[PDB]
Amino acid sequence: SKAWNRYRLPNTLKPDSYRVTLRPYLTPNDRGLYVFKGSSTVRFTCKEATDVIIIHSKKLNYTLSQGHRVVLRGVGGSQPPDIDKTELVEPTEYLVVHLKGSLVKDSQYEMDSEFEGELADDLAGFYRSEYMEGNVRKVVATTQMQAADARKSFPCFDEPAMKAEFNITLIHPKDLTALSNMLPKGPSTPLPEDPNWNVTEFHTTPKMSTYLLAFIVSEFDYVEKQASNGVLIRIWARPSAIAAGHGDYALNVTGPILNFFAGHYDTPYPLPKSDQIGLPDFNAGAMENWGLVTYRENSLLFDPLSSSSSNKERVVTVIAHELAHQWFGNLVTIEWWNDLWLNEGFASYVEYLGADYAEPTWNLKDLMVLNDVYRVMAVDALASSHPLSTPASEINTPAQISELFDAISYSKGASVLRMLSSFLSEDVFKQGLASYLHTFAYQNTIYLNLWDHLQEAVNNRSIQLPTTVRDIMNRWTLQMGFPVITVDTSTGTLSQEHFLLDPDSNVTRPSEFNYVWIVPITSIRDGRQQQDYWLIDVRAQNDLFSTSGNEWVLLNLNVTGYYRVNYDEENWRKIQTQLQRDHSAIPVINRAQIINDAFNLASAHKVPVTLALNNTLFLIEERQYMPWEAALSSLSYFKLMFDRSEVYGPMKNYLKKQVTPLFIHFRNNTNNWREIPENLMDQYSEVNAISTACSNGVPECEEMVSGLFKQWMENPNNNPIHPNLRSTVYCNAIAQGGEEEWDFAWEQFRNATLVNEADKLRAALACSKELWILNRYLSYTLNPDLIRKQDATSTIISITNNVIGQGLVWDFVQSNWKKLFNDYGGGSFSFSNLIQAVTRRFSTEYELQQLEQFKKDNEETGFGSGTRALEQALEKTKANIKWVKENKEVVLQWFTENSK
Amino acid sequence: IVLYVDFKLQSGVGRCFNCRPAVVNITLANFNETKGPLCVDTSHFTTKFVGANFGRWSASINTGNCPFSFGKVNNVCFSLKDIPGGCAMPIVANLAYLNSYTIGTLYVS
Ligand SMILES: *[C@@H]1O[C@H](CO)[C@@H](O[C@@H]2O[C@H](CO)[C@@H](O[C@@H]3O[C@H](CO)[C@@H](O)[C@H](O)[C@@H]3O)[C@H](O)[C@H]2NC(C)=O)[C@H](O)[C@H]1NC(C)=O
Ligand SMILES: *[C@@H]1O[C@H](CO)[C@@H](O[C@@H]2O[C@H](CO)[C@@H](O)[C@H](O)[C@H]2NC(C)=O)[C@H](O)[C@H]1NC(C)=O
Ligand SMILES: *[C@@H]1O[C@H](CO)[C@@H](O)[C@H](O)[C@H]1NC(C)=O
Ligand SMILES: *[C@@H]1O[C@H](CO)[C@@H](O)[C@H](O)[C@H]1NC(C)=O
Ligand SMILES: *[C@@H]1O[C@H](CO)[C@@H](O)[C@H](O)[C@H]1NC(C)=O
Ligand SMILES: *[C@@H]1O[C@H](CO)[C@@H](O)[C@H](O)[C@H]1NC(C)=O
Ligand SMILES: *[C@@H]1O[C@H](CO)[C@@H](O)[C@H](O)[C@H]1NC(C)=O
Ligand SMILES: *[C@@H]1O[C@H](CO)[C@@H](O)[C@H](O)[C@H]1NC(C)=O
Ligand SMILES: [Zn+2]
Repeated sequence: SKAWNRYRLPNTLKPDSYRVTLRPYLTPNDRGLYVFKGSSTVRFTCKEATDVIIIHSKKLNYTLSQGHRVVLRGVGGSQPPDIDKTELVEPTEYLVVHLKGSLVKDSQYEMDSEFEGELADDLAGFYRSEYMEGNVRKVVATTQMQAADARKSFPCFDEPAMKAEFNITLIHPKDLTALSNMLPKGPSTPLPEDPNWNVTEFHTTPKMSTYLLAFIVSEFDYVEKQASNGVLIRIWARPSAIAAGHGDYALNVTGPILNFFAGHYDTPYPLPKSDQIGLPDFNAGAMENWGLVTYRENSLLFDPLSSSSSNKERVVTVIAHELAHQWFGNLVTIEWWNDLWLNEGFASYVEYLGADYAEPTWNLKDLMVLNDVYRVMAVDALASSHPLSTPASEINTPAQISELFDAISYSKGASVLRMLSSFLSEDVFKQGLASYLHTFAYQNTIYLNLWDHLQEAVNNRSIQLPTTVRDIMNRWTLQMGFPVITVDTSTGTLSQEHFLLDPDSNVTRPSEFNYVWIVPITSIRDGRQQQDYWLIDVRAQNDLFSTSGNEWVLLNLNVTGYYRVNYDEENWRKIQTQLQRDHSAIPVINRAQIINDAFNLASAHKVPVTLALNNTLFLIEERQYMPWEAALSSLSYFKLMFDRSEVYGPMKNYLKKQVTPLFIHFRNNTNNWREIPENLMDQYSEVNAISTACSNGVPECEEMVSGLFKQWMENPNNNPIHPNLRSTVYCNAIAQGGEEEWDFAWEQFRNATLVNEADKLRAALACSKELWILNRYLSYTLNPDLIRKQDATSTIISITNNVIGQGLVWDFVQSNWKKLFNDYGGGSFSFSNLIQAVTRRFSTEYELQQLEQFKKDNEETGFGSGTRALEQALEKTKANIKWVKENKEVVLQWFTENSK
Repeated sequence: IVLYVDFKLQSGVGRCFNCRPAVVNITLANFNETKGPLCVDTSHFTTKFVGANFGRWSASINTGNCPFSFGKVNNVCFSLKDIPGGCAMPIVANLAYLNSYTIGTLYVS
């Protein structure tokens, strides 16, 4: 009822500019706490009279001056009423200043505040990061303000629409550097009170959102290179890392990608610099802070001699994603978090446009089908998903906000962006985005504003679409899910319906469009592209989809559109024979579509499961990477359902037969594993062949990965395992080995100097088959001295991936959830990801009981960021019980027969 | 002849590791800028080179505009100042697989 009890801010006060001064103490005080002292002065205009000031604040202690937590002053002759009392409302994280009188409309006011906070290792707000230089424990003060943690460093109106200018100041030790969004406004002047401390004031920022602020204080070095658009680029990181040259690669691509995005979207980069800094302790992968982008070390650094090609891809993709945010999210922000897909959906699509420019020989845009489209289809098929644009009233609390940073906003947004640019064409799509950026620069927008400017581009270019741009995209944005296109090639009929993994699931969400989509269908006939078609009705008919004799069709060419396709039994048979005759006749991207769609269709009871498994028969003579991966991905679901049952044995034998020819081929192609493929895709094919070969019991692989690891143990300094193979060779060699191999890989993980190497070691240690080792290793994941809090959740997710640890982690989660939730509430621990991963195997009514009881027990404690993930687990589990009962026998039959 | 080349990186914290060195100390043995370019008295003479080699940063003398290599006793006057009618073969400070900087020139004619 009260204003300060609601989670949304009042429109009465709107900020204009901020003055902030922070001072981190990188040493523990006598209480043992790393603290930071700060002072802030915010100038705001009163748009509506009110007798109370509501401003965000979180975990902040205020110095009392003039008997109150803040001091209110006037601007331009305005009379600030006396403050009656100030209070802190913890639930909604507010700082309520009750006044004796009301404020004048159209009058500016300034509010002073002196406060203190903790420089915790919770990777949120103004937090600390630590590393080791020689034998010294270096400490760093970094920042993570997304989504609503800027209130954790200084009081402000922490909302994306409350844009303003920030006059940042950083009081740090003399022997340390201070960085921020802008460049220093003159050199650092030693603080007069104490010459052991310097002061660095930074230039005023442009109109930006609070969640984009960043204040870093480190002793890092850097490497720089003036970009092609005059922007200064700097790659900050630990001294030893910079010296060894791990930042050189990011320096090579950052500049060019930045300038590429500038030209592609006809919009310059406003700021004079863009710093890329790599923290040792970061929660997410990276943050798009305007001017000072922050990265995980594994997302920015790269060692040409010990990093893998997939690590190099990670870096460029992450950099591109972050640099794209400079335009979509920073220059043009969202009105409210409910439209998060406008920032992360654009970046997740544009990340490929930039990466393809940096490394064009990689053809990375093709991987978007597997890494994005099908990554989100698995969750968007559930009735517990959410639309791309949830209503603003449905998102209010911080938990509900952090929850939206999921595959839907990232991947489905990217998939919708893919489908949009394919039927609009890139050159046209680029146009509308340029007008959309220029208009709403330094402002905030909603999904509607985008339709307006995209519709204009259709008018200038005279593009013909079945209807307005607003009405075609509203079908994919306002309502969740996606359709399944059922084709009757005998009669050329076309049908569509809401695809659900569990046909019995109860769709609760209402849709103004009643779950009917307007999909652009692209098809091919015997390997020849047909005329594009638009489906505006629930059921249609067209000659484009009719066949006769040997003629066969395939809809959704290169999977540009975000929808699954299913054909009649006859057409499937013609496709299967075509794959056995000459699979090269099918687009490599669509070969993956055939496998992925069929498997997900079987799960939906739309086609027999025996069909999907038949589509994986041609893989025995398949050399590409993408089709094999699509199968291994869909088959991972079979591993989850059957790796604790009689069905696994036969499954391993069938895979062991399908992959062995490829493994032998790469042994001859790689000169006995001495070299790697030149093409990046083939490099990944080699790895997927080695991992699948060893996981399924090919003894030649098992004898090789063990012999390599043993050679390494003999000469630890000289690692003979090529980076691309280290990931897979490590996991298998530790599972086959014993404690002597586990301790050696543990010794390596502690003494490691490269995070890419440590990450491979950390995961591989979770492959031990000994139950006592996994139990010991689990207790390590909660010791910040042994495993970084930023890697805790990940390491636990790796142990549960082990069939011997599946029950150990589930028991661990059930027993100490509250303790695990209270301690890591809103910190370095992601609860959604862990829930999603621990429940993946549930397939029995007993497990469903355990999960439903887990929900009932901890309903008082809550789940926050994992609420939706819990419901999705409950639905996916109920579906798994039916699926296994229905297919346990038929599947076992198919694996045993085709394994011979 | 015994050319000593050396250089130091931007000191302090927050240093730019690949920027142009902050200090340069190119010193030709038994050479006086004021007396003038010292010439090789005899074809029998030993020429050594002592460039800085720390980590990935190294200093070397690559002969560019002059068709003779420093270090070969076989087959002219050498100076650190511009001598007329002569070629300018520069002295560089290299960063492995990254940018490099010309810190000084060893002239010859
Ligand atoms: C913290 O502030 C102190 C004092 O401002 C900085 O120390 C001084 O930094 C300046 C700028 O780099 C240097 O000034 C020097 O002046 C001499 C003339 O005496 C001039 O020849 C140099 O070219 C240079 O401009 C000076 O080296 C340095 N003084 C010392 C020895 O401390 C300090 O750099 C600041 N620290 C940080 C991390 O900002
Ligand atoms: C579908 O995707 C395939 C693979 O990405 C595309 O095939 C490539 O086409 C380009 C020309 O655009 C050629 O230069 C490449 O050599 C092809 N790669 C192959 C076949 O290995 C194909 O163009 C895409 N088709 C459409 C129209 O989307
Ligand atoms: C911030 O600095 C700008 C430019 O110097 C100034 O106009 C503005 O009033 C300052 N704001 C505050 C709150 O100090
Ligand atoms: C702020 O005050 C609370 C007690 O009200 C205390 O527990 C907390 O440690 C204080 N913050 C800091 C940084 O000391
Ligand atoms: C799978 O193929 C086998 C023969 O290769 C056949 O016996 C079986 O009926 C097929 N299943 C379907 C439904 O395609
Ligand atoms: C320059 O190098 C020579 C090499 O011996 C050394 O003797 C001299 O002291 C150096 N001068 C500087 C700048 O220290
Ligand atoms: C170099 O030549 C000048 C000019 O005669 C004179 O200072 C002296 O001869 C030489 N100086 C040194 C340092 O030997
Ligand atoms: C960056 O580019 C430079 C020059 O093109 C190249 O020498 C260097 O190897 C590249 N850095 C890396 C490690 O990719
Ligand atoms: Zn992002």
